[PDB]
Amino acid sequence: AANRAPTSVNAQEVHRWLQSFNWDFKNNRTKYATKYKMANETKEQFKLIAKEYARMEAVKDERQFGSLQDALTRLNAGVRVHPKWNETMKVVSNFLEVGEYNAIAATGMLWDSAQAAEQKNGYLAQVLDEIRHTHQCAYVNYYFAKNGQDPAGHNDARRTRTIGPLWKGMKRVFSDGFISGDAVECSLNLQLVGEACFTNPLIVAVTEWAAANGDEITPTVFLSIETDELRHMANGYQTVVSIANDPASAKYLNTDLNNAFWTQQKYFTPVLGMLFEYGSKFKVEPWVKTWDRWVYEDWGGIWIGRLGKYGVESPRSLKDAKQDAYWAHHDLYLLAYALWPTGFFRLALPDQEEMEWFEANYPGWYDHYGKIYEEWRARGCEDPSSGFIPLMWFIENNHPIYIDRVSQVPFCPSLAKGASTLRVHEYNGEMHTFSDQWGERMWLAEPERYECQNIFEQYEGRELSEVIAELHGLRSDGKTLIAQPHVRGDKLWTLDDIKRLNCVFKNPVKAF
Amino acid sequence: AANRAPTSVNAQEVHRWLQSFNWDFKNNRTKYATKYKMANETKEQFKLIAKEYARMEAVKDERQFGSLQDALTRLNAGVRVHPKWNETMKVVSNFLEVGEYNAIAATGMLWDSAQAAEQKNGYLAQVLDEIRHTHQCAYVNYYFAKNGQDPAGHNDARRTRTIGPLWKGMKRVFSDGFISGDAVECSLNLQLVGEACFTNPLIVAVTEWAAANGDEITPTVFLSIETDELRHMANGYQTVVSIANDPASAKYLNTDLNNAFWTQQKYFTPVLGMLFEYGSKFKVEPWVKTWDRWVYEDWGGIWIGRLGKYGVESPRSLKDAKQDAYWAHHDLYLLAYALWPTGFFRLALPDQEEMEWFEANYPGWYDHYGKIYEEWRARGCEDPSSGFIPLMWFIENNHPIYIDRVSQVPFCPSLAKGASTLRVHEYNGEMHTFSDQWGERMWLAEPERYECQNIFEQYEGRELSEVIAELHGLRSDGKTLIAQPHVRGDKLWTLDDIKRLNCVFKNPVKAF
Amino acid sequence: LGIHSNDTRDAWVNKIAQLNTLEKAAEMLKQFRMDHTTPFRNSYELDNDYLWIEAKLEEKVAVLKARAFNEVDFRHKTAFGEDAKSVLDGTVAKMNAAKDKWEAEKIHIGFRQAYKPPIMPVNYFLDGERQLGTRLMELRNLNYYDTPLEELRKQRGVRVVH
Amino acid sequence: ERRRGLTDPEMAAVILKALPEAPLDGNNKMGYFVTPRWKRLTEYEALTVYAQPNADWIAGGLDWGDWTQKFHGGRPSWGNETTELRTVDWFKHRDPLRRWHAPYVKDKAEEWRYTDRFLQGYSADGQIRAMNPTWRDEFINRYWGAFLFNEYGLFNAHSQGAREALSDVTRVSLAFWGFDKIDIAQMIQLERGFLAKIVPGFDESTAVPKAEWTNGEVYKSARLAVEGLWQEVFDWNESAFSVHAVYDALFGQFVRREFFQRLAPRFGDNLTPFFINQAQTYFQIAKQGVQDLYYNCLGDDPEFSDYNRTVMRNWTGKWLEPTIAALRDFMGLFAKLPAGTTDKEEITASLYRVVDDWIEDYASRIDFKADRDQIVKAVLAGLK
Amino acid sequence: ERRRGLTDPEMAAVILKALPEAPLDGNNKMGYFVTPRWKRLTEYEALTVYAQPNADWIAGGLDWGDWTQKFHGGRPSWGNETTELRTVDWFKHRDPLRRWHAPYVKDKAEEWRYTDRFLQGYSADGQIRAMNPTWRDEFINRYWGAFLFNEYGLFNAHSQGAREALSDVTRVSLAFWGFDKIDIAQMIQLERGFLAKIVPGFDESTAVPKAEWTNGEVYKSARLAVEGLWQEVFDWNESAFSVHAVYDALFGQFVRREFFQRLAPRFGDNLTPFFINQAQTYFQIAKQGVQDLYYNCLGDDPEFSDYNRTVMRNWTGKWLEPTIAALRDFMGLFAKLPAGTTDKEEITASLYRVVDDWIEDYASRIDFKADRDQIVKAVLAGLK
Ligand SMILES: [Fe+3]
Ligand SMILES: [Fe+3]
Ligand SMILES: [Fe+3]
Ligand SMILES: [Fe+3]
Ligand SMILES: [Xe]
Ligand SMILES: [Xe]
Ligand SMILES: [Xe]
Ligand SMILES: [Xe]
Ligand SMILES: [Xe]
Ligand SMILES: [Xe]
Repeated sequence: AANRAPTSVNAQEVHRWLQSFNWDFKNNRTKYATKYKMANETKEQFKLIAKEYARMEAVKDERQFGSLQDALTRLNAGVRVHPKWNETMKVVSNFLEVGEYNAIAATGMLWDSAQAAEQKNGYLAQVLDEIRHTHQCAYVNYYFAKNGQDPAGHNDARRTRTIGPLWKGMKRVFSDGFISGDAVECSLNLQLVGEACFTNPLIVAVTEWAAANGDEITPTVFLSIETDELRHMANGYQTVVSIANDPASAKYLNTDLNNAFWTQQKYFTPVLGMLFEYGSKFKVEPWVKTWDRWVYEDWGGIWIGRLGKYGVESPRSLKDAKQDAYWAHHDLYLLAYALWPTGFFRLALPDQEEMEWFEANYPGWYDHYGKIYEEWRARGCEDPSSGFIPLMWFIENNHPIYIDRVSQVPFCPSLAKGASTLRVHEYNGEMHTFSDQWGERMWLAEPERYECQNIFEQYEGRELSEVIAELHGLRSDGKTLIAQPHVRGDKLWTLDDIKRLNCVFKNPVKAF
Repeated sequence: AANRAPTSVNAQEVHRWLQSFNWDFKNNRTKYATKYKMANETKEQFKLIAKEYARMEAVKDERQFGSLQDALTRLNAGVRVHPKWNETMKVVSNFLEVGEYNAIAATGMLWDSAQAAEQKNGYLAQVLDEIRHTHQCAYVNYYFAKNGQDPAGHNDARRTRTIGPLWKGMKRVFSDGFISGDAVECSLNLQLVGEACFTNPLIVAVTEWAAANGDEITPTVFLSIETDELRHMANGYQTVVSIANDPASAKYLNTDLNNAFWTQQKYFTPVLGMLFEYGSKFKVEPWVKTWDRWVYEDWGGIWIGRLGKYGVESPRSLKDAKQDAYWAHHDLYLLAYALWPTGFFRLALPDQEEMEWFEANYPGWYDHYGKIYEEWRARGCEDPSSGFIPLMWFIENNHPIYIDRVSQVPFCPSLAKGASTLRVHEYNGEMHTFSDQWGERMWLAEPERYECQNIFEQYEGRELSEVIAELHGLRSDGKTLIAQPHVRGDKLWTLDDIKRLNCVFKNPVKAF
Repeated sequence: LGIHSNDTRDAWVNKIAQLNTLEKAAEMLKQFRMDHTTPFRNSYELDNDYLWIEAKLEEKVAVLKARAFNEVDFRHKTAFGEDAKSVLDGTVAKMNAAKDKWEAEKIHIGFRQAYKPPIMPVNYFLDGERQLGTRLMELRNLNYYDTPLEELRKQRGVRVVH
Repeated sequence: ERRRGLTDPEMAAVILKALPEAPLDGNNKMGYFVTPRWKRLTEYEALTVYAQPNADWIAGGLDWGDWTQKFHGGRPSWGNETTELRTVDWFKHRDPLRRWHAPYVKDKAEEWRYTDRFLQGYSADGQIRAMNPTWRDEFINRYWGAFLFNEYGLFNAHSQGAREALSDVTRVSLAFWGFDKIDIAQMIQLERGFLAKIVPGFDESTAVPKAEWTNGEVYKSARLAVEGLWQEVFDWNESAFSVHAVYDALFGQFVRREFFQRLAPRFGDNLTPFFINQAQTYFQIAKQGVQDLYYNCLGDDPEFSDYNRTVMRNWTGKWLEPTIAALRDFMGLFAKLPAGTTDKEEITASLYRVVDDWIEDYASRIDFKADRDQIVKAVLAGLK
Repeated sequence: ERRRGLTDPEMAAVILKALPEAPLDGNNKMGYFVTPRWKRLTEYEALTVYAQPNADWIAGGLDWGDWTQKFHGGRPSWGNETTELRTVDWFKHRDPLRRWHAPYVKDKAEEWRYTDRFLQGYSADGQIRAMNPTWRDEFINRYWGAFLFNEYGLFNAHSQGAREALSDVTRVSLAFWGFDKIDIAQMIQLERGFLAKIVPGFDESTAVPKAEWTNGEVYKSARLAVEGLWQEVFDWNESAFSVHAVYDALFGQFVRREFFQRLAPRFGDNLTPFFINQAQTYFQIAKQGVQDLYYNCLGDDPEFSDYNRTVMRNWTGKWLEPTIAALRDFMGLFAKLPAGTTDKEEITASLYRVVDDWIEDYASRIDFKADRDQIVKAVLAGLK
């Protein structure tokens, strides 16, 4: 029996008093350098408490792991995916994994920066979400390694990623850019630009291409990840709202935003276009179309437009970004393929249908890239017995490949249908190579922030097979390379095939 | 902080003392009539407590519901199934549902019978498991109704099943056979025979046929149900062990076992093979082989053999069951199809490939059933404007269809390739029709246990469409019948189409 | 030789193994930082190995410092015996007196080369990062794009090779 | 190997080709014909209502005809003859908490796993240290331990109802009411098992508490009432009603809430309350279903309200006497407590809480005239 | 409509045709190169170890080279310079409970839903009726409520650590240690919000307990210690070690276990202990991880054991004084209790339990010579 209606208390009823949890003391201030003042009293959109946060995420996990462990496994979904996509997912899942990971630290920094309890609380949920995302991306690679057609790379990307050049650029946008700098600049890189402009649309697009390529594992996980992203957008919006009524905002916000925007697009523009168009059999949409909608229209227009009332304006480098875009991903794949022995994934030359698709969507593609790929195939780039690596063609044709000192994006000025700009400076006994006016200014103004050693500096004078060997770029048989210049089941290249080529790295800037 | 290692207590540590929970008092005895005595020191195989039981099943549920709600729905798995199989599952899931349901009450009766706390506990786990299974079978119909190609029937089988004759037999083996009689006879019908001989192997077989026919929903659910079955077979085995050391066992056990075996096989032998072979497009295995392996080998041989030490012998009616088995399913489908307007599902005539498959696996199939199906098709049985229902062919060719008073299984002795037995008796003003020697003895010895009114008795003098209308056998438009003689999406039969035929039921026994 | 193990790294752990006093270890670490770290380093000869070598030198200084200093000094004195709080405050004061971004970067960068843990206690050092970085950025980020690149190249002092 | 129709190109092509243009019926709602209790049909209702194959001759059944096989003698599989209560429709009941199997086991599993963590934390935290040894060794071990038999008996009282329930909705509630009872009995043993692990010399054997239940004075009338409710009642409704709306509502609530939950804290015992919290949560969950079935559906039946109330009042009187005797004997436990533990004023107040709660939640719903003072005085006669 | 490659006959056939005959590598175990802590690699480890992209120059890192973008001034994204502690490998740590995101939110969610059912049960059961009003109104509302700010401060102390942790395993453990603290602060408010619902006139506003925390005497040194640990410490390890292995292990444990958990029961309060059960469960869970990181990995490091123990003993001494000061001011609360609630003998034994537990679990692990009597006597000095 008894008397009194069953009653309880929910998240909102507790959250109502959360702003009051913080109290005043002289040293109650952020531990991180910043030009800005995050207003105390700043509120958050989602009225969450730790327990309700856990419950909402647990239900999602239930669904996700249920699908993965039961039906998808029974359907052998880890196997029935196009070979090319199995390879792309090694990079997509592990590279995204590092962004999820660094985003945990970034939001810890933002939690520290915020003075209002609600704002700290908003960043806190994202701290927990990014841990969730780290483990989810890790799980995608775990699953493909456990149940797929080629586990190598999926099973050790955390260490095999270190052999190649594309990884350095990923660390710039999704690791260091997220945590090294004024907390606000990091927030712009992470939330306002990174998540709002690239990650949010990318995650869903990835599920589209995955599905097209027979992969139902990625949609299961990535669609679950995307359900948390709304709260992260709010955190980014709140960052701007929190600092907008301070004099520093008028002086600094737009340049931090412009620098963050350039930073993010510099890598994603060529890389994501490359992963989509060249890492798939079935295509969903040409990247030129996608990029314009995502960056120029959706983000550059609408999203940013909602921040105009806080003094935010369109990045001054947006025009430059659009101009450099068109051929960016095509230019990059040439280098990624030429440097295939340095990866932790297998790559393929575009087949006849793809070349036709490329030309139809990018007039002039065949005359430049198409002919080159055909020449490389004739030289025997797919065959272990050829003794040919495309990098050899770059040397024979006087086409040096440089690494941008700031973004880490590889570029070949003399070949590129895109940018073709190159700036080389010598300073205090060291030379630096830049690919654009924005990154050049970043280094000139902040040289001590950009001292990253490039692949050619570290591997200088080293023979390729010894680098691959020391960095564990081999499959379990201890001889066959993880990376390959084709996605077929045989004629796989071995360490000895690489050793016989006797490719010894040289630092290209030494030509100057 | 601490002082002492973290400690807890598990199910088994609590279970160690469960047998002692029951205590002695004069009226501590079963409330149900029984010839047997379940030993009060009987132990159970699974050392479970309520909490651990719940956790075990909760883990299974999250996996299952995760698959259904996430991946399978994203895959449109509710739709991409062969039309014939969509229909078969209306029957398979709802009919099995009543079995799970009555099994709850059966195990309640058994829990009341058991005097040992442990034995009661085992039966109790099953009570809860069968509740789980009821909601699971219900969910399969619910899922196909919500997301499938034809919701009618899946959406209301609990009331539309009452229109047809196949449902009557289902209630005998899986409803009344489980709960009406000596608790031990009920246990033999449920556990020793029903689950051990039919359900356990059937559930798995269903997932294979479902998978072949594009159905991934049923495997996800039925594979989950299967994980609980071993506990139930342990219950059946324990029932025998608990009563074996008492004088009553030698006098009565093999008789109750024989009666239970015949009861279950009488319905399942023709029905299962019919649902599999005629309810599918793609075939997994011919029923003749399956039946022989399940019933003769696995069960009658191995499974039963394990109970020999308790005085259990292979049922005396086994050879008779094998004799009548061969053509049983084929003979019955003719009847189910002839009476198609009384169902809650759509039936199809075998296509040309199936006809070849049937003749290949059942020589003589074509000149008997093949000819009949071809004649029916020629008469326009699939066409609503034909004015023909196969029931009419039976009437024209003098082949009365009877309903066994005991098993409720419909039989046509004059046309059957299998058994032709027909025994008709008049007793105290009423006639009774039997199809076999075993059921005849059951009625003669226990007439008051078998008074079930048959469809011809209930529907006597009624025009077909009036029966279908009253019992809600229509689709949502209130015109089209749920049941159909074809599985195509066009030219569906209407209530008026049936009314125009002016088919009025006659009690076949009035001809004597 | 390799990326993670090579002759130069080997040569350095041998030299580090010979340090036997906090003062010589701290001096070698400080000299190492002036010689091999930041864009202002005296030489780029150790570009591929200095980061790791520095860490090994830091370990030696740390271990010797914990043995040498009493508890209060371990918390409040630099490896060279200076009062950390006094150095922190004076350095921040110089930074706040900086008249432009050029003077400012020299103060911050130099502070790092000289006091990075285990020289100055971490609590004081990161409090310095908090204060110094703020002023450096306020100065650098003001009118960030006003100076044309041709002039910014000259301000920085690069030799344009192009 | 195994080719699946959903993924196999050739097989899927065949399936896809046979598929209709759109679904053959737009009514994609399973259970659409069930009358919703609430605004819209719930999953609980859809998956449960009409699963029981009753014919129209058992109030509310949708089927027709006799059962196919009955008991020797002719007793029906299910029938009106198994209970005195009558109704317009046995399918009206709805568990207000809407629990079908999935949510029921989900919640219990959470409780099991959190219980495990709590115990790991309690043992690691050394919380037993401040627990009074006498309360621990005498009261928890023997007296609370003995109560496990009461809950076990109550669980067993449900066996016949699991077999005789006349609808799916009542059967599911009934099973869950019984399953919670056995869970509580096991939680009492679990505590004794935990104590045996963290307290040197503590014996988890049930011999002591069992002897207290089967031979002691304190629980004599309790055991007698339990034995009767379980084995002397053959009416499934009399059993569920008298167990939940009379005996356990008065005696059980007194022992769990007014004795142990109220007093254990005074002896530095937060361990027993951790489990009693589960018992009280379970009791309150069951109450809502018991109230819906016996009052909303049966006692307020548009045709049989007056009849059903007459029968339920008859059962209340029938079982109130042995329940009062149970409470009366239990009063003897107060004299065994250390001096100064509680007093007559607190005891009287606690009795009135139980009685008033019972009158409000159960007795008044059927117009049963309970005299709160008469009942409390009758119970207090076993105190002094 | 979209065509999926796994089910579309055309696309699947193209996919199937491209597949190799068997997997291109038999090693199907993701982090196979990770040194397992236990017999076989666990999921927790595979999904966590090496997620952090550290280069070899941060002990245990597998990458090479500098970070790509550093702070203005040159500070590294992560660097050895952020903590005094040194080690042969930052990836050595393992949470003994193996908590990655999934099991962590799973358990917390179970606790949340059970909390909801418990409150629904407690209110329906009328258990508030026998709770002492003075305890509820003064002690739970003001003093227990004030403690929310202590836990909140301890939560906030973790912010810098979330940013600076030098490995994935340490970052994950650290984040969970901090998230459990904010949860506890929120559970203290949740209880107050619950009382406001079931007790007329009870005000859930944090105004009163906040004023007690910011301006009262009992929590004066507590607040001073918290403000210090949070905002005056810039070393992520000093923060984590000092909070969990000094301050919270002594002050927090005393307040939660020896004051509120021990005394609330004497006032008919099983409500507060329900939430403290969670707090203590969380304390004991974090302890395992704190000990693994600071003792098993750092304090017992094969090359830096001596060094690390010197630093940790240093921090222990540094924070032991303000911790004692915190306990000392807290002794003032006993004088406010109703006469007869406790005595000096029980307070003294409770103090020894906390000190003795702290010495065995923490102090002794790094050879810190704590004098139990000396510590207890210093605290007792504040009784009134
Ligand atoms: Fe994320
Ligand atoms: Fe995010
Ligand atoms: Fe079952
Ligand atoms: Fe079963
Ligand atoms: Xe990516
Ligand atoms: Xe790619
Ligand atoms: Xe290369
Ligand atoms: Xe069936
Ligand atoms: Xe079947
Ligand atoms: Xe069928």
